[PDB]
Amino acid sequence: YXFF
Amino acid sequence: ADLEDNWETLNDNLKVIEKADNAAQVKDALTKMRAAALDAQKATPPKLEDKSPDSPEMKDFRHGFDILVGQIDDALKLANEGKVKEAQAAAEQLKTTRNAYIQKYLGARSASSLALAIAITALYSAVCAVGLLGNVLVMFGIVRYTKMKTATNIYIFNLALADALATSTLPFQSAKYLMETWPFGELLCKAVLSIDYYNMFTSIFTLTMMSVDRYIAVCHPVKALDFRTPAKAKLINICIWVLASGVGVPIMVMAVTRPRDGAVVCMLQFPSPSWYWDTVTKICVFLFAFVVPILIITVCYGLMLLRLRSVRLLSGSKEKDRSLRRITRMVLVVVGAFVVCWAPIHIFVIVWTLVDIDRRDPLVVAALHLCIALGYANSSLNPVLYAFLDENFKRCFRQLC
Ligand code: NA
Repeated sequence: YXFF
Repeated sequence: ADLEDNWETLNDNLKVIEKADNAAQVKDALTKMRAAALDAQKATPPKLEDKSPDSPEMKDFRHGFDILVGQIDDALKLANEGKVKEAQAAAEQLKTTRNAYIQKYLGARSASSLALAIAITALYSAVCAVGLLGNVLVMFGIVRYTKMKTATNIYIFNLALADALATSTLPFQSAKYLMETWPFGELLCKAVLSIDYYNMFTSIFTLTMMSVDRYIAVCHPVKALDFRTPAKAKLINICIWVLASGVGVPIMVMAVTRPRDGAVVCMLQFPSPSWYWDTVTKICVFLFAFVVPILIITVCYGLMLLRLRSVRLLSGSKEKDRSLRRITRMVLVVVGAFVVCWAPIHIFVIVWTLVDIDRRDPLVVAALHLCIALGYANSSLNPVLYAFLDENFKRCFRQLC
């Protein structure tokens, strides 16, 4: 965590 | 770096020049492009990194920007004479020159960027190994042995499952960072992203319920007999997964692979407006998977302190009393370790999303990735905490090695  | 920013501003202002009504817009765009160009010319591109500043490749690179600037100047001359469309045409020529003579030098990642990918791959590998082996051992131990079937240990089984799954994704994520692309297909993209969210939600929900279980074991010994069975713990585990699927399923659906800039990216595609739902999700994740659960856990322990500190006989035996007390201490420590591990990234994400920070600054990006890594590290730390803090896990560990 996190991602695009 | 400054180069990629300067290059982005060149492109952005070329687009401004294309769709422009008047010479003021064109002049302003061209003037900004010139500053960016002069700045860009002072950089060392990643493809020529640690080459001598006076090498053929560097001289040629810089020379390309002298040509661009010369063309920006001509285009600006035209724009100042009122000749908008000729200036626009001249600017279309920059794009050709830029692509034909400078493009080759841009493209690659820098050594620092590759260094980051290698360090992340190192840490993720260590985490995967200890985490995956460690939690598979915990799950096997809980199933295999009679003495392990306890309410508290069924909850632990749920943590181990989430952690086993989370750590199983790390080699794939590592590969992405090294290759700068996603070669594993869409299904495994959906799996990895949704597992990330499941880990976060099921874990904290489970830790919340372990705290509540402890609260009941200590402050309500009589009612605890009714509530605290392995079967009911299992039941609550399932509920946790069902509830967490409220976020997990949407993530499965929105997770896609797309070709973008010569690579395949695995990403979350939110509905329009993307930026809005992305931000709603992030604030929801922060509240419902961190803040609110922590309040509940805090309350549960607050009420437990009244009985834990201000008494001596909790149960009707020495063995049971010390057993009730150390299991309660373990849960607090596991909770603590979870909060310590996860708080940094959770704060970072909110700051990254809401505040105008330099998202391309080497230090910020390094710190961010360290914080992401620390979140995953939680998974490898937990098996070791069970061995350290619980009698039966120590005995199970020693029997293995
Ligand atoms: Na976890």
